[PDB]
Amino acid sequence: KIHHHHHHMVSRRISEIPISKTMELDAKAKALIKKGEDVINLTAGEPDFPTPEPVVEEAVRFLQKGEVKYTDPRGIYELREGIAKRIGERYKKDISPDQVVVTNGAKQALFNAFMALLDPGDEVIVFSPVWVSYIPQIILAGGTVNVVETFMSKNFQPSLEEVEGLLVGKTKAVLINSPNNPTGVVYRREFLEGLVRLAKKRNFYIISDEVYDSLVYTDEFTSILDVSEGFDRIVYINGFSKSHSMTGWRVGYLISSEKVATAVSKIQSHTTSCINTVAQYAALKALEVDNSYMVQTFKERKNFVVERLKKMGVKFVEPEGAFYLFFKVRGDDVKFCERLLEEKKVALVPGSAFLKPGFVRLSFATSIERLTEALDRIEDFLNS
Amino acid sequence: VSRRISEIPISKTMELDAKAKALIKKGEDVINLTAGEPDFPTPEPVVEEAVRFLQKGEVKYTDPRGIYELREGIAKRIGERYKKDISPDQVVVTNGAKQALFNAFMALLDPGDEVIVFSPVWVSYIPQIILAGGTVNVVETFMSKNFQPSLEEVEGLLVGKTKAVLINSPNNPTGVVYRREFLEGLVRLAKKRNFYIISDEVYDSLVYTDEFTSILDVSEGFDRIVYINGFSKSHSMTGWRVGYLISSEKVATAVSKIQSHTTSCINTVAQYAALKALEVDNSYMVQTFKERKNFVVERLKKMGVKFVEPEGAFYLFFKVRGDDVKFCERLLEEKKVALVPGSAFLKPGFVRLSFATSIERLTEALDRIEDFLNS
Ligand SMILES: *Cc1c(COP(=O)(O)O)cnc(C)c1O
Ligand SMILES: *Cc1c(COP(=O)(O)O)cnc(C)c1O
Repeated sequence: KIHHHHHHMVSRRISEIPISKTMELDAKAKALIKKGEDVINLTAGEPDFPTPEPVVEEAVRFLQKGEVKYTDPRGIYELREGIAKRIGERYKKDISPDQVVVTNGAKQALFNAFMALLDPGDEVIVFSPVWVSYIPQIILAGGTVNVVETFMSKNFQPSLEEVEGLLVGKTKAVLINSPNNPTGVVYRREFLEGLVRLAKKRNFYIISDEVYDSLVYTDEFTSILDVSEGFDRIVYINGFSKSHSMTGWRVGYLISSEKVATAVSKIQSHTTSCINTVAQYAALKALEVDNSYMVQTFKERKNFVVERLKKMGVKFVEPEGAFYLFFKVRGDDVKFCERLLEEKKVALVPGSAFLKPGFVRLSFATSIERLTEALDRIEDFLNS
Repeated sequence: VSRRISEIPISKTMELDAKAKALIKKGEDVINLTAGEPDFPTPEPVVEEAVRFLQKGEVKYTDPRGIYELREGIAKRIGERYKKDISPDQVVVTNGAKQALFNAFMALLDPGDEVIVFSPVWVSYIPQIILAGGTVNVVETFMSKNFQPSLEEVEGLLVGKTKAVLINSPNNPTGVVYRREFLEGLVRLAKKRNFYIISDEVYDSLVYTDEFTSILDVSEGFDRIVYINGFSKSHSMTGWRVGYLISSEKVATAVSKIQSHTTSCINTVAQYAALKALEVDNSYMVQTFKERKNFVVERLKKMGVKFVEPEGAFYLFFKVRGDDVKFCERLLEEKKVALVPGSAFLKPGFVRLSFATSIERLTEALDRIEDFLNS
């Protein structure tokens, strides 16, 4: 007899996606929990608030009619119009509903942008410390990435000067995320105005991920929509996940030119089609809902963690938004987090995950009570 | 704007959709037989479970592959139906079967790889394959052969960069089911020449015959098989956007990566809804569709219309003389009945009628179609 053997190959691009530095640490935290350990988990990327009750009530009312059917792939007109009107009023712009595409979280708005704008080999400039999903998405879309590192000594502010220096012919977009995950910084108005100038001159799109724009602890937040006129070179990304603690609903959106929105809408349509109809109605109600209580709760947690860490001699840039604090650790950050987890049962995220080694990310989407206990344990750990 | 978006074939149906709405605005009584979704509500036990989940207020991120209990439920039902041992880690929950398909192409195709598809072909497959960087090779099937593909023709298109053959049975737009002997032959060819069979079985519940065979009836294991299904058609849950992919653990892991970085996890409410939907019987809806199928076949057959009797799904794909886009445009304008041109599925000279409507409305639409054909 004669034996033959077959390979079972997946696409090379899957390999090209960076490995998780984080999947083992989450499994470690969960395993400590399952054997009766008191793990304080400060790694969350989502608010610890429920969906606002008015949103629940509207979703239930819609649901009880029993009709959950396909919609326009770009989102129901009323949701697009509501989004267009809210963002338009906030930033004194005339946004048409046809400039908006409703997507499965801001995450799919981002992916759709890259797929809509990037030809194979096109380059996107990103700024580290950088959120974990951007690079995977750009890779999946056929693009390449130029990571521009920022520094704690510069308050993690990108250098406009240095950005122009890196522009090449293939540079199709510059991605900004303010307020920033994982640092919590908010980009300066002067930088953004300049970037908008660079985009007109040097012919590239600005993709702006502003999902944390409500969770601001300061009056210095500047949106790309504060410094732009029109959307010719702007892709604006937001959604309901952070602002309304609706992460599991998966509702976000993109606003750009009608041209880009149309392209993005084609991606949306052929990939997932329309998003969950219940979610669309939930989001439409969410537009009417005030999140002031949540934002103030996060502001006071931010103030508490900031004061506490300063006192312990820990080094960091004071976050002005989102719900992260990115602080400096001695040695290897992965090992820092492994040991703190195993010894103190506090879970943090290695800065390595965000391409900035020697740092750790703490989330303060938990009670002051739990934060106090965690910060206690961290202080003990820092003084062996 | 990326080149691939321009590579996407232009819609044949955009003007027609807009004309149907315009006619409605003008108070015209349009009978719209274009639907790709059942006309049933979400089953009430499903609604009740979704409501029960919702009222606790916690709608948060889950495992990007889908909650374990959902993956476990799906693995168990499919495994029990087809006498297979399926692990929950073989399953990825996705935003409809549509996203499972996209994720499969993204997970499997490198730039330039080929995928073979059969026309008449559902409108989203080719856009997806192009977005994923692939090229399409279309094998045409014929009414006189009950739209059953030639295995010889498939084989004659194979290259080293052929990564997949895509099958859709029961079929949209024809309603045919692929015979077992073809599927067995395909599985042999997939081993001989090293490609994946991607099987879109979303209509497998809506079958009016004993002759439906799944790719899982003819394959052993999942090393070359990508199985796609969901709740949209079986449970009339289209707007929930819940589907899934089952494959090898290696494929499912790659697909999980794509899901994770693109949309992440699906709507949490939808996941609990789908979990409950696994326990729900859809027999009443299937029997309703069967009776509608028998009625439309009988009526079209009597009026001398040529078509193959659908064996599944809720479409009938019949012959027309001339330009099928113009047929549909004129039928809509003159008789206020909406059909989809066969051209949209790469099969000119046909039109697609959907029977996701009541017999009363089907009766009236058919009267109008009979008049139109008899001038
Ligand atoms: C949470 C988050 C998002 C959006 O997530 P969705 O839940 O998909 O809306 C986008 N960017 C950053 C940096 C985030 O942290
Ligand atoms: C409706 C349909 C699907 C599934 O759509 P989802 O709503 O995304 O699950 C898949 N394939 C065909 C051929 C269809 O008609």
